[PDB]
Amino acid sequence: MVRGIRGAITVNSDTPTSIIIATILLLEKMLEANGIQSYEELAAVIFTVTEDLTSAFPAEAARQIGMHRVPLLSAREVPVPGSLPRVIRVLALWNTDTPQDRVRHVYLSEAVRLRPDLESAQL
Amino acid sequence: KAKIGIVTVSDRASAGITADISGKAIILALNLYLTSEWEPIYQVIPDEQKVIETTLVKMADIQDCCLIVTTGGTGPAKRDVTPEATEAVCDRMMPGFGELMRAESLKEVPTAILSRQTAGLRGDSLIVNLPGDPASISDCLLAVFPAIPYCIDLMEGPYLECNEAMIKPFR
Repeated sequence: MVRGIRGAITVNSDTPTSIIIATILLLEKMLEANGIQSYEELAAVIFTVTEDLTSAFPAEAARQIGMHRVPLLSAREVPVPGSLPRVIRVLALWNTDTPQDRVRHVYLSEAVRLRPDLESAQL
Repeated sequence: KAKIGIVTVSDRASAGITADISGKAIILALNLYLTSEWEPIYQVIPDEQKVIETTLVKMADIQDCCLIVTTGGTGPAKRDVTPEATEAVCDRMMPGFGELMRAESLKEVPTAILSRQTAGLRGDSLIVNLPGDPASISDCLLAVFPAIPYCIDLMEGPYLECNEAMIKPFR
């Protein structure tokens, strides 16, 4: 019994600091929004940077908030033309019985454009 | 033991409606950058000009922190009074801080010329404005912080030790 939590955030320059600050901000907001008390509830956490963010790891930021307990992994989300640039996306996996429609997703900064519209196309 | 003031300016966060976030980012960037012992003095206050004047003055003289940072209240909405409160409490203006940050958030967002950020000195203390967006707080803090340890040293303030990995100070 697991739920997924999507996250997203943008930076304004590809520097180690701005990546780490944006990662911690998004991570800590995602936990607070869902009421995550401890890291023991997380099974694992996954990150995606774009092609243009390279100078530092999302893991290095996640380790400076005590998530050595948490399994981490990162890669590069598809380099799609015209997509929102310099965006870090998070999928944290959460051992919980919470309903799917309850989980708070956290889209921050300029990445709120990626917030799923409730009625978009729906073919 | 050096000291730094962080001030969040927003009626939303001061009333407890929303998490400050913007000030949390300033503290995070300052836990980076700085290798030396440092203590943060941090309050969240509303868009009241006299209330901003007090927290700055209390931090600059009574707390005597060498560097004070503000966030919010720098735009063109009549609410925003953060720059005006800085010009009353400072003897002198450091115009290079606002001019640089306005151009370095500009090559990323063009609606950054709509900012009224500024910076000044209250005797021995250096006060700098930042906006509300955290993503441009790192971009603005990164752009002016190299000169700050040298500036604080010029005012005989505490020596700021910088991290070669996270930032690059010039002396």
